[PDB]
Amino acid sequence: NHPMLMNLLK
Amino acid sequence: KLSEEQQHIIAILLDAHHKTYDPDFRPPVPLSMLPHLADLVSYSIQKVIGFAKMIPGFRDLTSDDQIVLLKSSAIEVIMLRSNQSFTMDDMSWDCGSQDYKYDVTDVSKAGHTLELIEPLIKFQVGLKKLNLHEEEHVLLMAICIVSPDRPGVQDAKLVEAIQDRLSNTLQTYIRCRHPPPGSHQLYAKMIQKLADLRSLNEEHSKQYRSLSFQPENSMKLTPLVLEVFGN
Ligand SMILES: C[C@H](CCC(=O)O)[C@H]1CC[C@H]2[C@@H]3CC[C@@H]4C[C@@H](CC(C)(C)O)CC[C@]4(C)[C@H]3CC[C@]12C
Repeated sequence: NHPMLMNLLK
Repeated sequence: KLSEEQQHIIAILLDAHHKTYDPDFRPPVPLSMLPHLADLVSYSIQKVIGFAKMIPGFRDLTSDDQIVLLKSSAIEVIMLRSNQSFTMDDMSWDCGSQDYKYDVTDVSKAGHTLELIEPLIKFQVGLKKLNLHEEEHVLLMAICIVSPDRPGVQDAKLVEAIQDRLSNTLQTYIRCRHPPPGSHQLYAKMIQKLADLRSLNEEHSKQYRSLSFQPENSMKLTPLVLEVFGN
C-alpha cells in the first residue's frame, strides 16, 4: 500500500 | 556521565542530520505557492526517511513499523527540522536567498489557513527561545520519529526500548553538557514541543483532508505526498 515509502526505506 | 554508546548515538544522529538537511522544484509564484511548497515538503519527506534509516535501532523494526512511524511523524519532523532555517529577525524561513525566503504570506498561499500557520510560527519562536544544542535538536527529531504511541505500531515494546535509549541519551546530555540554568526542565520543555508538534499534525491532517477532497488541489501535489499524507 506504500511502494514509494517502501522503496525509499530500501 | 555520557557513556561511549551515548556519544556514539549523538555522533551518528548529527552526521545523519548533516547528510540530510541543507537550507528542481516548481517555481515560487491563495494556492499560488502550493506547487512550490508541495515540492519542498515532498523533497523534505525523502530527507526525513534518510535521517530515520540512520537512527540506531530503526533498522531492527519491521518494514510495517518503519512505515507507520514515518507516515505519522513526517510532517512533525519537517516542521521541527525547519527551525534551523527559521529567523526571528522577520518570522521567516530563510533558505539562503529572497527566492527561497518564506514568510507568513508565502506559506499562507498553499491552501492552509492561519489555524495551522499561526501555531506553526509560534512553535518556531518557542523552539528558538529554548536555544537547543544541535545534539539536542537531532535527538528530539529521532525521539519524535521513534515513539511507541503512534497509531498502527505493532511492536510498541521494541519502539519504546529504542525511544527510551534516545530519551536516556538526551536527559544525560542535558545534565552533563547543557549549562544550568538553561538545563532546568529542558527535557520537559522539549517533550512539550513534541506535544505541540502532535497538535500541529492534527490541524495539518484536518486541513489536508479538506484541501485534498478538492481534486484541483490534489492535482498540485506529488505522488510521495499523496502516498504519505493520504488520498
Ligand atoms: C519552508 C519550511 C521549511 C524550511 C526548511 O526546511 O528549512 C516548511 C516547514 C513546514 C512547511 C509547511 C508544512 C505544512 C504545509 C505542507 C504543504 C501543504 C500540504 C497540502 C501537503 O499539506 C505545503 C504548505 C505547508 C504550509 C508547508 C510550508 C513550508 C514549511 C513551513
